[PDB]
Amino acid sequence: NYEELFQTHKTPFYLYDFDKIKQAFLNYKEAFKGRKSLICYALKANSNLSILSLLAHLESGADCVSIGEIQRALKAGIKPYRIVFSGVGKSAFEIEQALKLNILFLNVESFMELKTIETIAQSLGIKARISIRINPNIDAKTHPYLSTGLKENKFGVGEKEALEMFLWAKKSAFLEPVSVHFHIGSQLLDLEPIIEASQKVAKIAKSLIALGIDLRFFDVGGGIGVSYENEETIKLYDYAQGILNALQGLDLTIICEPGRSIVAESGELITQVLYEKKNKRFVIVDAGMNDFLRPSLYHAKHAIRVITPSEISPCDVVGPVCESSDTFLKDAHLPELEPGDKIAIEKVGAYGSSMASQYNSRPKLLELALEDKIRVIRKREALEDLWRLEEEGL
Amino acid sequence: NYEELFQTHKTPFYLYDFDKIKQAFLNYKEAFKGRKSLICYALKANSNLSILSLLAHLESGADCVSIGEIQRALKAGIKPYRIVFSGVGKSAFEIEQALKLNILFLNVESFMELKTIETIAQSLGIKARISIRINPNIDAKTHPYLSTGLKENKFGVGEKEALEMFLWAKKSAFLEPVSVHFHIGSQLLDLEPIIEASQKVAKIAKSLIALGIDLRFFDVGGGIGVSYENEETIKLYDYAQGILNALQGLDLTIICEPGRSIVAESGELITQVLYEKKNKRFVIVDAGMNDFLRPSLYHAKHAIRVITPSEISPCDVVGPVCESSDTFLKDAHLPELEPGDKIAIEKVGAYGSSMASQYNSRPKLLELALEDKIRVIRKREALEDLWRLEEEGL
Ligand SMILES: Cc1ncc(COP(=O)(O)O)c(C[NH2+]CCCC[C@H](N)C(=O)O)c1O
Ligand SMILES: Cc1ncc(COP(=O)(O)O)c(C[NH2+]CCCC[C@H](N)C(=O)O)c1O
Repeated sequence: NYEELFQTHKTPFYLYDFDKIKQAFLNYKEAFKGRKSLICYALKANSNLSILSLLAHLESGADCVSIGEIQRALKAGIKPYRIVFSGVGKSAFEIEQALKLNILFLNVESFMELKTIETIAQSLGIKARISIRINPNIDAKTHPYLSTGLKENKFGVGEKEALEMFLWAKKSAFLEPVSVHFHIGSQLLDLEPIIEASQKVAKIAKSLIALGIDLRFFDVGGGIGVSYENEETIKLYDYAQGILNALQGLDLTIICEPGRSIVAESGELITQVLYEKKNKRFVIVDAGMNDFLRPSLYHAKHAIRVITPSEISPCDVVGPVCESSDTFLKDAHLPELEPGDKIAIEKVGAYGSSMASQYNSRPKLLELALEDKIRVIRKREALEDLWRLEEEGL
Repeated sequence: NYEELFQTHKTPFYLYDFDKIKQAFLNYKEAFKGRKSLICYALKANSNLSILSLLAHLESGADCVSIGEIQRALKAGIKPYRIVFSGVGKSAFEIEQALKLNILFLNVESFMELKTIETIAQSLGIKARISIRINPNIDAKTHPYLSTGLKENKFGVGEKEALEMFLWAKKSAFLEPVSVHFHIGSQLLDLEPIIEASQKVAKIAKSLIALGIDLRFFDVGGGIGVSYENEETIKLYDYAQGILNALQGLDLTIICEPGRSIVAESGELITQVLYEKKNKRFVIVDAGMNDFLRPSLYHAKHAIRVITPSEISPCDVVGPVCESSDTFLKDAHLPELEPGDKIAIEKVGAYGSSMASQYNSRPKLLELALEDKIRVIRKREALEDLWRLEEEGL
């Protein structure tokens, strides 16, 4: 169906196959059938208003890390009682705004945050439902930037301090602790660290209840990685089974905060070839690191597939930006290409456009959705949009 | 003067001391007094319309890498005959648009680009002034992402292919080769690799002229680094002296494309403290990697200075974003701080806001200028600006 597409839309652009988002979400809803669970899509992976509306129709929840995300979610149709707010740096304005929006709960990451929420809750005359994120100091075995479960990391808190915080929330007349939460990392290929984390948190949860803390939710976060380089992926059945066994004796609603595993595969970066250059061969395309930062930021490798039917040789697929970090794949192996040919960077649905910038003064890309039925979900940015907010200062 | 500032403006924001931009530019204009030179500020470092207008008043030139940058420069008042367009991925639209704007020249990076420019030039009935970027395969001794002078990199071309391209431009009736160009890297602390590059390119330039190619410009690019961690910096006097000696016998106008060394120091990231968290101590501030990507992308370290007068201990200064890469300084050493205190991240004038994104749905920061006289040079983004272009798809 590519022909009609390239005739009506200029490259480069993000193209999303919506069914895969629906199917991926649905696989999470059924993984936990014999139990009460809540799947909160992590907006950070991709907050496009349209994909959120799709998830909202499937009654998805939302794991937000900012007021901006909470608003996107509400605007897309996600129910406030299915929204959870995490974040080690929530500002008083975000805290206050969250409380007035009646979301499920604020997942606190510091004792000082807990007190800040109490002070605001009290002034608003409401009892804030809150969850406490614990750092189980477990190595998720992943990229350091994507690793968040070690004492080293700024996320959550130790068992000792957690117990102290829960008790404090219990005593407060403006705090209602109702959930325990953890998230050891992202793009995880090993299910063991996850299970080990669930066991440790389940142990403290059992202890928390024995102390009167009335828990109702057990949040495991997200973290399941995708097959970027054809690696084996943690199966949901094995994931859900491991968690249910870790929760023996605890009658709690399980919450999952998957992001990448919901949208990664459904999104592809369609970019056109501009030139071919040569002892090494460089294939210059019109998309750049400003559009897709994963490769440079995490040395990630996404598959590149030629869409235009067409001698194979090694070559670095590079974008137009002035930096050496602006190269999608080193020594990729592709046939000889010519100006205008089209290629697709695979599995860019997560942390693709959500981390894109306008570096080198390049407008944010057009985003298209496929629904059996091509339509635009984000209009391309005009050149003037780049400096719109700088004109009055000129 | 901070008091009035914090009373009228909310953190976090970028604050620019304009004099330092003026002074830094002026130091480049005089480094080459006994010669004809042209200083083309590299927009990529910071394209804010206002700082460009300042430079335009000092009759600065502009080194652009996209049509968006060329337009910013023109709009700020920079003369078209002082604008040079580099880029390994210029699209036909940018090429054509550049030609119609009568800029100084297109600095080509591939033989295929050269032919693309010719085809367009011919259709427009004009003779395109062009420069050819050569890759001298010299190690600038810097961070790999910031290193661009090796055969390994996608920038420029070898001597053999360069000679072939220049001759091709000479024969063409729509191409006028008038300049040689090179840029081995960014944030360079060692002046030797620069000098070695100038010598090699000066040798080929001498050879090019002997073959009838009428050169008028000798472009050395930018690259001079700043003192982020109190290191010694390449002095302009030593830089200009080394270049003049390398150019013995060549009567050519020298062009410099400095970026970082023009605006780095003049810009600071003013951010407020939100919480303090504890065996390690984390200082959570309201600015994040989405606002300043250097630390995560290049493991860069910028100095952090407390602005609020106030026991010193080790601590990681972190932002609010959900990733472990969102930490400004590991084991920094600062006094005990409390919610509301103000700190400034130093030398963020270059590649600061120019690489900023809206990750975690965070609006682009407010940018203020100091001119003896605080005024806004970029209004903060509203929350609705985040999803403005996504509403019609909803
Ligand atoms: C608390 C919390 N919940 C869910 C997630 C999302 O997990 P995932 O998408 O299922 O892995 C997170 C993860 N936060 C950081 C993810 C960084 C990804 C990075 N930009 C990349 O790979 O491009 C979380 O904090
Ligand atoms: C051809 C060309 N001219 C000038 C520069 C600018 O040089 P500088 O600012 O004086 O070093 C460049 C450099 N291009 C890449 C710079 C990447 C910087 C990176 N984002 C960072 O340090 O944050 C050039 O290509």
